[PDB]
Amino acid sequence: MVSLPRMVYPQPKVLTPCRKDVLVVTPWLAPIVWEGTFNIDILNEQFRLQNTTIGLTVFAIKKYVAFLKLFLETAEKHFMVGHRVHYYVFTDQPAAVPRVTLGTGRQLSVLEVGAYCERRFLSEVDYLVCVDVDMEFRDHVGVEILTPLFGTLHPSFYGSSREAFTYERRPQSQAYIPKDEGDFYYMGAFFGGSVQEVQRLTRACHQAMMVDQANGIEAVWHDESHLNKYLLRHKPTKVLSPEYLWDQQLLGWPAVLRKLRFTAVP
Ligand SMILES: CCCCCCO[C@@H]1O[C@H](CO)[C@H](O)[C@H](N)[C@H]1O[C@@H]1O[C@@H](C)[C@@H](O)[C@@H](O)[C@@H]1O
Ligand SMILES: O=c1ccn([C@@H]2O[C@H](COP(=O)(O)OP(=O)(O)O)[C@@H](O)[C@H]2O)c(=O)[nH]1
Ligand SMILES: [Hg+2]
Ligand SMILES: [Hg+2]
Ligand SMILES: [Hg+2]
Ligand SMILES: [Mn+2]
Repeated sequence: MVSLPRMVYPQPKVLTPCRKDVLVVTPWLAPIVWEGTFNIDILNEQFRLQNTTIGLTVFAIKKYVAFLKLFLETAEKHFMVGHRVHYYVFTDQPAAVPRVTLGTGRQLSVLEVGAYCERRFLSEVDYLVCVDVDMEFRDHVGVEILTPLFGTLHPSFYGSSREAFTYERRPQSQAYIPKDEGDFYYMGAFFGGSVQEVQRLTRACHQAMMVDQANGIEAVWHDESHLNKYLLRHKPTKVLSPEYLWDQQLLGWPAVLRKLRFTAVP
C-alpha cells in the first residue's frame, strides 16, 4: 500500500538462481519457501507497513499441555519477531497453561475447550497460522510464509513420487485422491493463510469429515488426508519447504536444508 523506504541490499541476479538444487516455484506460480529465496528485510518492511497481526493457534489437550512452555518460549525467540502476534491456546486445562514472558506487541489468549467464535479471528488478526504443539522453534519463521493460503511439505515425502504419497486411496472417502493425481503431500502440522482462507479450508474439511462419518469411513490420516484433498483442488499461494517441519532425530540434517526452523520434540 504505502511506499517502501530507500533500502540498500544486493541486486538480484536474473541469470543467477538463488537455489539450483530445489524447485522454488510451483507450476501454478506459487513460491516454495527455502532459505536463500527471500530477503527478509524487504518482506519485513512490506508487512510492518501494513501493521500485520499474525494469529498462532495451538491445541493442548490432556498430556499435551506439557509441550506449551517450550513451544511458546521458542516461538518468542523465532516466530514473527518484530510483528504483532496473538497466540490462541485451546485447552481443556486453562490453569495448566505456563506463564511465559512475552515480548512487546505480543499477546496470548487461553480458550477453554470441550465445546467452546470464528468472527473473533476476523476482527483480531490478519493471518492465521495453525500448528501442532509438540514442537519447538529452532530458527527464523517469519513473514516470508504469509500469503492467502499455504501448506507445508511433509518431511517424509518431499522427494517421493505421488504414487508413494499416503493420500486416502478409497473412492468412498471425500478425501479420495487417485494415484495419477497430486502435487505434493502436505503435513497437517503447519498450515495457514488469511483468516478468510483458513476458515474456508476448515469449514470444507469439517463438512467432508462429517460426510465420511455418515458413510462409515475414516480417512487414513484423518484431518491431514482432507487437508491434502483441499489443497489439491484449491492450490496454495505459497508452499513451505521441509525447513518448516522437520525431525532431526528421525531424518537428520540433509544438505538441502540450510536451516531447521520448526521441529518435533523428542
Ligand atoms: C516431522 C515429523 C515427520 C516424521 C515421519 C512420520 O510421519 C508420519 O507421516 C504420516 C503420513 O504418512 C502422518 O503424517 C503422521 N502424522 C506422521 O507421524 C507423526 O509424526 C512422527 C514424527 C511421530 O511423532 C508419529 O507418532 C506421528 O504420528
Ligand atoms: O490428546 C491429544 C492429541 C493431540 N493433540 C493435538 O493434536 C496435534 C497432533 O497430534 P499428535 O502430536 O499426536 O500428532 P503427530 O504429529 O504425532 O502425527 C498435537 O500437536 C496437539 O496439538 C492434543 O492437544 N491432545
Ligand atoms: Hg487455525
Ligand atoms: Hg477438506
Ligand atoms: Hg483440514
Ligand atoms: Mn505433532
